[PDB]
Order: sequence, then structure tokens, then C-alpha cells
Amino acid sequence: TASPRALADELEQLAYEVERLS
Amino acid sequence: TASPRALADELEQLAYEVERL
Amino acid sequence: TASPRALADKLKQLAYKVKRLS
Amino acid sequence: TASPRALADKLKQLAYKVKRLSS
Ligand SMILES: [Zn+2]
Ligand SMILES: [Zn+2]
Repeated sequence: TASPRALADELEQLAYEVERLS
Repeated sequence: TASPRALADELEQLAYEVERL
Repeated sequence: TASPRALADKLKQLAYKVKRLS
Repeated sequence: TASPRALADKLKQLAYKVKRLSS
């Protein structure tokens, strides 16, 4: 399964996309 | 350290805040 | 860019996985 | 209400906590 580190990496990528919202 | 359950709860709350943007 | 709803969906998916970490 | 950057900041902080867990 995916490690916590892997899940955290995905969460950081999603945060960058949230940053582009208004 | 915070529990996985506790961290998932925070993430769910933030997801709904994102949704409502 | 990705919609708020699409991003919320992925975040909810991620939360499902985080909650099941051992 | 909280801005997208504020929400993303909380998401990044949460990611840092998730990162600390071991598999
Ligand atoms: Zn603890
Ligand atoms: Zn272990």
C-alpha cells in the first residue's frame, strides 16, 4: 500500500491546485 | 503524534471548505 | 484549472486512505 | 471567509503531519 509519505506528497500537490482557486 | 483518524477528520473538514469555494 | 468540486473529491478520497493507515 | 491560499496552507500543514507517520 501507499505509505504516509506518499499520501502526504499527494496532499501537497492538491494544495498547490487549491492555491489557484478564487 | 496525531492519529490517522484525527488527521483524516481534519482533511475531510478542509475538503468541504474547498468544495464550498 | 481543477474545479473546487473536483479538488474536494480528491481530498475526500485521500482522507479515506489516511484514516486507514496502520 | 478563508481564502484558497489559507485553505491550502492548512492542507500543506496537514501533509507535514501525515508525512511523519511510518508505514
Ligand atoms: Zn500520538
Ligand atoms: Zn509500521
